[PDB]
Amino acid sequence: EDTPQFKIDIDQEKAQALGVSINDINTTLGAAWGGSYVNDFIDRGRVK
Amino acid sequence: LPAGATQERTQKVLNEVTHYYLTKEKNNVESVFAVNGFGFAGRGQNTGIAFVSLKDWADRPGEENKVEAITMRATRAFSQIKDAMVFAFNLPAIVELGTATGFDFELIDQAGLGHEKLTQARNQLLAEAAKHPDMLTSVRPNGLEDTPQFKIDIDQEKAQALGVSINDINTTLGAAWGGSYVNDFIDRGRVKKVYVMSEAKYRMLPDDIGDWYVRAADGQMVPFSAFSSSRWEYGSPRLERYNGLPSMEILGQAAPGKSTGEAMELMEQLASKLPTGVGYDWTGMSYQERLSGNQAPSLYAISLIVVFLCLAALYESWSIPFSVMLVVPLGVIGALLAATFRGLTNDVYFQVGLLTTIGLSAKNAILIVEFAKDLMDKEGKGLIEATLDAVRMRLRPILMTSLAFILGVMPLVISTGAGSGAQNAVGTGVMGGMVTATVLAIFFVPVFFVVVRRRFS
Amino acid sequence: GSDLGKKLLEAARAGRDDEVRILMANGADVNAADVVGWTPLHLAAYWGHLEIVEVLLKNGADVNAYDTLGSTPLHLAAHFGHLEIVEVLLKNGADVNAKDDNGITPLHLAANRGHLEIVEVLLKYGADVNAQDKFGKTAFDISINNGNEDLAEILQKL
Amino acid sequence: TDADIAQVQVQNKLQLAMPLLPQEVQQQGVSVEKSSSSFLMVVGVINTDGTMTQEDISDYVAANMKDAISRTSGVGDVQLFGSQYAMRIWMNPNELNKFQLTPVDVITAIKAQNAQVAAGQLGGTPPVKGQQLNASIIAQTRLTSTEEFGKILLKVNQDGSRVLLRDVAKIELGGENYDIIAEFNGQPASGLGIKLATGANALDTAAAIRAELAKMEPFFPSGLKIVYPYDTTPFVKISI
Amino acid sequence: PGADAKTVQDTVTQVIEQNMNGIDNLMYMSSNSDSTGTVQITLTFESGTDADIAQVQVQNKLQLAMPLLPQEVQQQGVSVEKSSSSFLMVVGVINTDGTMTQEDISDYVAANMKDAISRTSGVGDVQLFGSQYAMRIWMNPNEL
Amino acid sequence: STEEFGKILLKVNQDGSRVLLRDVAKIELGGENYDIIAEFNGQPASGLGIKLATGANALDTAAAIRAELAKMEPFFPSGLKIVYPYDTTPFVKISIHEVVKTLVEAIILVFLVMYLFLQNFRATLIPTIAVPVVLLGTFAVLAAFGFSINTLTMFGMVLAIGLLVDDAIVVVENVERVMAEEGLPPKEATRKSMGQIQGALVGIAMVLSAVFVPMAFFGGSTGAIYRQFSITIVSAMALS
Amino acid sequence: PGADAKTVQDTVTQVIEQNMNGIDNLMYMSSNSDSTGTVQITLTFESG
Ligand SMILES: CCCCCCCCCCCCCCCCCCCC(=O)O[C@H](COC(=O)CCCCCCCCCCCCCC)COP(=O)(O)OCCN
Ligand SMILES: CC(=O)O[C@H]1C[C@@]2(C)[C@@H](C[C@@H](O)[C@H]3[C@@]4(C)CC[C@@H](O)[C@@H](C)[C@@H]4CC[C@@]32C)/C1=C(\CCC=C(C)C)C(=O)O
Ligand SMILES: CCCCCCCCCCCCO[C@@H]1O[C@H](CO)[C@@H](O[C@H]2O[C@H](CO)[C@@H](O)[C@H](O)[C@H]2O)[C@H](O)[C@H]1O
Ligand SMILES: CCCCCCCCCCCCO[C@@H]1O[C@H](CO)[C@@H](O[C@H]2O[C@H](CO)[C@@H](O)[C@H](O)[C@H]2O)[C@H](O)[C@H]1O
Ligand SMILES: CCCCCCCCCCCC
Ligand SMILES: CCCCCCCCCC
Repeated sequence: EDTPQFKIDIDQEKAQALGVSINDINTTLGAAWGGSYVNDFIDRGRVK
Repeated sequence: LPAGATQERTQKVLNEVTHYYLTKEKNNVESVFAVNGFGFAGRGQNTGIAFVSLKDWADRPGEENKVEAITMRATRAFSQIKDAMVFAFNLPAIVELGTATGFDFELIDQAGLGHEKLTQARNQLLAEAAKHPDMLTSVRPNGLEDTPQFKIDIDQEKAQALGVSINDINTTLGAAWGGSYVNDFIDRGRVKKVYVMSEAKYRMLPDDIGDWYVRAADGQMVPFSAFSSSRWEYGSPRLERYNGLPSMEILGQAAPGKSTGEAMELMEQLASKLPTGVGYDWTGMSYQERLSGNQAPSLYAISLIVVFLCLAALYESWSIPFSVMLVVPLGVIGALLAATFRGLTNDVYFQVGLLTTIGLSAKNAILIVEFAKDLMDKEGKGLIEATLDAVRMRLRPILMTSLAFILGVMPLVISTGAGSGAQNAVGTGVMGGMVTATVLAIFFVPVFFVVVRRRFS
Repeated sequence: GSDLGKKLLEAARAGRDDEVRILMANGADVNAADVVGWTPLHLAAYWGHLEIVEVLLKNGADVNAYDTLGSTPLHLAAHFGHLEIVEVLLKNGADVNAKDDNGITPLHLAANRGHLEIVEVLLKYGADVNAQDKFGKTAFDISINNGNEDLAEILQKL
Repeated sequence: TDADIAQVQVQNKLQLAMPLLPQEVQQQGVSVEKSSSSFLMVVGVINTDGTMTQEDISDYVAANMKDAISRTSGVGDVQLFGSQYAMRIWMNPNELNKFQLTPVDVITAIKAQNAQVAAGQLGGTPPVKGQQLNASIIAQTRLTSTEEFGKILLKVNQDGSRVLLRDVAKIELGGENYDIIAEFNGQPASGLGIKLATGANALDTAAAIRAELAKMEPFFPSGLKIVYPYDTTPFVKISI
Repeated sequence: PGADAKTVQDTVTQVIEQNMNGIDNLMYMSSNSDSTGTVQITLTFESGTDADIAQVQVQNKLQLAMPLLPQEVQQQGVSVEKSSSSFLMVVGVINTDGTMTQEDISDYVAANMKDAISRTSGVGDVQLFGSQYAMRIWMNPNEL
Repeated sequence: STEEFGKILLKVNQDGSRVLLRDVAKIELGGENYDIIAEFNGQPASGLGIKLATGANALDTAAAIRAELAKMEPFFPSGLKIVYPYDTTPFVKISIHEVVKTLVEAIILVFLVMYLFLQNFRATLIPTIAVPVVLLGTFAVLAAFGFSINTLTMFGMVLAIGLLVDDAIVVVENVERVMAEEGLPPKEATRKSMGQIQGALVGIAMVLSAVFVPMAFFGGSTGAIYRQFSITIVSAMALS
Repeated sequence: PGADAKTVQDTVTQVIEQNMNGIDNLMYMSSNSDSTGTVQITLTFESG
């Protein structure tokens, strides 16, 4: 069934006024609250 | 050549190797295809191969001008060489199949130990194998040892202080020293690659690092010396893996007199006392034996049963078959004599030769026994009477086939030309096997038949 | 580059103590060097072979031999955590404050990989704690940047 | 239907869609599988001496066991009941805003300072004449530890102080996800849910799985043990 | 290009190896990662396995791993081939009057010979020993 | 072209002068890689490594490759020459010829031996007909099983030739004997003679099948070689 | 996209075609490269 969800509207004009990129906004929101797979590293010989 | 050696150094040895074959083997060698930069154990600047092509078999008469002889002379001649392992060797009959002698072992990192501890475990295993020359010979790694390498550290703080980006640093380093495939272009209607790289003279030595500059945010050019530090360390030029885990392949063979199965059983024992988290497995030729080892007896166990059952149905007797079946060694002995006399091996041509020699001798025995039995069963004759009448009737056809078939394979025995190795292996095991199978069966088959019929009244 | 010099380099690396012994008897060059400038002592110090380090120093090996970038056997032993070799090299007159071409000392290297025992030994033989590399970095600066608690306590003796 | 051909034809078409998909979806790895919907077996893994947590066990299974089971013939799909470790950078927004930094700055620095650079060679081809030295250049390599990720330099302040990554984030080894958590008879566990590849023999695949697990058992840590909480194959063998 | 053995192993070889799943009739897999920037993963299959099916299954699992490999490796391309190492013959091509380098000969063979040999009756595969031309920009750091 | 790449604009200076790519770099058509140096008797070289197509005739292909290389001769630049350092076709041409010689010589030897003992041209023809019929027939069965003419299958027939020769000789001889000893005419003699051996010959086929057929069921690379001889010998012997 | 017939032929069609060698039961190969960037390469096989 449907469930409550938190709808958020980025104001494009206000963002352009302050000089804030929409890519920086969406990366910030997405990386912080959703997670972001940046790149790989090596843990005890295995790529992870 | 040794580790760290350059392309030029290798070329000098290949020129010397080529110079030998065109001077010292002038009458045999047609050409020498020198390939600097490639070896089967691991490609690199310090390795190469020279493919020697010979003149026609007609222009190289006698054993002295064959590959066997030329190989030995070349290998002996190239034992002199200034620090370089140089040796000639013939190709195997099936290059597709590989060399295929001895075993193929895999030493495996099973618990994230790392390259260095796997090297130590490998050295521990090799040193232990060396203490059993009676069972194992030429136990060696099929891979490269660690070599000196130039570790350069980009200082992140100093790069950020001067306003130099890391992408500009790492691109400047990689593009110049390593090369960089930028994009394609079209040369005369064909798409081809565009590479940027440093001209040879500015990417040779550690002092050349400081001659490369990178532009900072403020506009000033900064040299690599300003934001880097370097040092020598050791690392691998060839990392191996097996079934997803770090590995080191170990080749070797069973010692003279020993089977590969014994040598394998020892390597497993010596492996079981290696450090914690170091496992092993068998690959290639050894994997196929380890899985399909018990087939050879198990198949011919059924063969022997079916043969018996067929002869039982033919003769209508559970006992009489034995008189035929006892013929098998009579051919085999002469094959083994003819092979061992000439210094040939127990190879597939010889082995298929045994089966044809056995089958024809078995066929002869079947007809001798058949004739004898019918004389007993229909004409009411005695055992010895029927046996003597049977072998009398069958003497001529046995002698005719043998005369023809021994003379038919006679050229394959004496042959020394092209493809003579296979012809020899076919011919000798058939000739020698036929000589004993003919001579012995005519006297021994009546013995087998008479002894069997007396034993089972 | 003599015949036995190359065999001593390879033997000192591999840790074959018995082959080094024989090569010492036959007069193999203890100061023989790679293309990169590494003596048998460098190689023994790197790969951690203790007996050979001692054998080479008995046979007049240069304890302060330097490679093409300024690194000594003490640099190598201190960096790779070989405490026994560090003590032996220092005992046989190794320059505890030796600097490579980067200004990096054995203390900096020992500090950077958290080899606590070695850092104390180097200090005991007179390691300059305030020695700076080309980037102005002390061993103390390395310990706080790496976040090594115990090491920072030892080196905070200015 | 030949399932090998079904997979080929489906994947031929998926490949046309792949470039149109988001970069993040491509990087998670899209997979095409030909398996039964139901589980053939569950291979459980516990620690009988309580020495490893649910998270430690799952990582061990993912890093030392799963791949070899996945490569075994007849194994259509392998579900890890748990997650492999990843380097988790847990960001702090208060500390991020304190140094005028964002998640975009953290991401850029991790790309810049956890990098595996191809640097070429000293004396590389084509060389100058008379070269004696040949050696690989090794520059930055992948980071291997929380300590190394911790000391990633984000920025240097006006007054000369350093903002490291550990100053704006807690750094630890932890699951790629934290969604799957398993238990065996109340105690912490992980495991592998194995599905039979389309048309393969259940009993042969099980035998191959049990053989592949036997190769792993000798190199386990202390206390780690395989358990068999679900297997559809034994009934086939017993009923026959 | 320009990659050491470890860089190749840890950015290419491990990533490909981790994705070699769900492929039928695999006996074993082996790989080498070396300091000339090369990786070779060989996957050996059970006897009687269809080689074309074996190849496409490997090829398909690689394609899905391609987005995980580095830009430079994606650009060069990762070749999946059947390892039927058995040449019918080797045709050498040489220059007697010293006018052409090996690079010049290799390009002539690429452009004026290779394709016609590939289209010849009964020819299964053809390998150029060398490369066709490349535009080389040899940089000077002093001038830069 | 190299000229166009040289004219690439890198920057425009303040004074007006243009920095082109040829100013800061040498530009040339070179190789992609410089690791391999290939030479043929000291001279620079390249070449084509040619493989045979599945189910193709190796001798036809080699002739065809040489024919296409001949068409290219006129258009080569000065100094360019074709050479053949490795070629299996000379070897394969010899291997087949020597086997064909042996099979024909075996048939004349049987003619010489048959005449030496039986002493009439009539009887010595009967194997001379029957053996070729069986040999030709074996190739038809090899074709039906998807086998090729090769070193292994050819020596398979050379090893089989004793079994083929024997079937011919045994049948004819036994008629010549029954005619000599009892004085029956050829037609009645053959009925009696074949009565003595037909049951045996069927038994011999079964027994020989049991000797050779198990050789086909070896596994791996060794078993693939053994299977070549097995099918060839079992087919030849069964037709005989 | 945007490439003429000749550019498409040189960069795509010939590159693909010179790799369509030694395929089993290939009777003939036909192809075309056009002004909309499109390549089509049809390979017809032996009957059966
Ligand atoms: C491992 C997986 C399982 C695989 C299965 C393998 C099966 C293999 C096939 C074996 C079949 C053998 C059957 C023979 C059974 C013996 C029957 C003989 C009966 C007998 O005693 O013969 C008597 C005359 O003696 C005589 O003249 C002597 C004849 C008997 C010779 C005995 C030797 C038998 C040899 C068979 C074993 C060797 C095979 C391999 C080479 C009179 O007969 P009677 O019926 O009146 O007697 C009853 C008296 N009141
Ligand atoms: C008498 C003699 O020398 O054998 C010749 C003669 C030969 C057996 C030939 C191979 C083959 O056509 C043979 C067949 C059975 C081909 C099919 C039919 O049309 C037969 C009517 C024909 C008769 C004999 C012949 C024509 C020979 C060969 C082999 C040629 C192949 C190579 C690779 C050299 C040979 O030269 O050895
Ligand atoms: C008494 C009967 C005994 C049975 C004998 C059985 C014969 C078996 C021999 C092999 C049969 C096939 O042998 C056939 O030989 C001819 C030789 O002209 C080959 O022909 C090929 O090689 C020759 C020689 O290099 C080339 O010049 C020619 O352009 C090419 O087509 C055929 O590709 C092959 O099909
Ligand atoms: C599952 C299938 C495989 C099973 C294995 C079979 C092996 C059998 C080998 C062949 C044996 C042939 O079988 C054998 O035939 C000959 C004739 O040809 C018979 O011999 C008899 O023939 C007829 C029969 O009416 C009589 O008039 C004659 O007096 C007598 O010679 C034998 O009684 C029989 O034993
Ligand atoms: C009834 C007499 C004819 C039986 C046929 C014998 C030939 C069988 C050949 C077996 C080959 C596998
Ligand atoms: C005539 C049948 C000969 C027996 C061949 C053996 C087959 C073994 C298959 C397991």
